[PDB]
Amino acid sequence: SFVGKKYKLDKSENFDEYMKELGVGLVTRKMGNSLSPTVEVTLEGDTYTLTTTSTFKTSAISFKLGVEFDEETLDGRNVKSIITLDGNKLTQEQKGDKPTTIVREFTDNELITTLTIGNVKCVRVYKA
Repeated sequence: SFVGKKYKLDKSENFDEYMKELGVGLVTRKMGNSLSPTVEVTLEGDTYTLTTTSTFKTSAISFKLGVEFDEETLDGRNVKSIITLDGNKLTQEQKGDKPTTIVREFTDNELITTLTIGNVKCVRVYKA
C-alpha cells in the first residue's frame, strides 16, 4: 500500500535532540536539522529498500523483513537491526549501545515517523 510512494518531510519535533543523543556531531546535527529529506520504501521479490534522500546523500538500505542485519548509524557505528511489519506500521529496532526504535506509520497519504532513543521521542511527519 505504501511501497513506491514518496514522502517529503513536512514537520519535525525533537530531531536535534534525537541526533544529539545518538552522538551526531555539532555540524552534522545542525545541517541535518534544516534538511527536508524524502522517504520511499520499495520492494523487489523478498527484498525491501528504505531510501531516505537529502540534497547531500542517499541512504538506501535493503533488507528482508524480520531478518536481522548489520546497519551503519548516523553517528558512525555498525549495529544489528531488524525491521518488521504489522499492518501499516513498519518498525525498525537497533541493538547495540545506543538502542533505538524507529516506527514508520503510513496512513496512506502521510508518513508519521516516531524515533525513540533514551528519553527522547522525535516525531517527524512526511507527506506524499
